[PDB]
Amino acid sequence: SMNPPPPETSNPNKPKRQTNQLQYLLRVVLKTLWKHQFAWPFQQPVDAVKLNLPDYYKIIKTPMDMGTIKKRLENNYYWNAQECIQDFNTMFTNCYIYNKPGDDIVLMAEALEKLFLQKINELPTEETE
Ligand SMILES: *C[C@@H](O)c1ccc(Cn2cc(-c3c(C)noc3C)ccc2=O)cc1
Repeated sequence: SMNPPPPETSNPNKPKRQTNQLQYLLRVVLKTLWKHQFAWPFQQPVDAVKLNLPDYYKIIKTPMDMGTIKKRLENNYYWNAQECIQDFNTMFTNCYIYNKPGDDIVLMAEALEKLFLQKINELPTEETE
């Protein structure tokens, strides 16, 4: 079995920006989630080879994880905060699609998504450079 290449965290041609909102995503939102006791399964791409999940990447065609998001924010990969928010949403969605509702990993993801949504209500209202 093989894993796919992970999602890119840098791209030489993609315009880069640091916005007030992107800075709040790094300094607050991701800080809270990264350090939470439920974060660790989500800190790196799903390793389908080590987990013995040969169907994972047959079912999940848009992978995403918090390690990728952290590297994207540190590399100033994004133009806007909505791209980052979309990545968190993808990560949660993937967990809910692959696993059975009420598996422990799903309940953990639900708890992190609830926390995520709480924190992103405190984003600066207007995105500015
Ligand atoms: C929340 C905690 O109880 C727990 C449960 C299960 C695992 C096992 N596991 C699962 C994954 C995984 C992800 C992130 N998405 O689909 C799966 C199957 C990854 C690593 C891992 O050890 C960990 C913690």
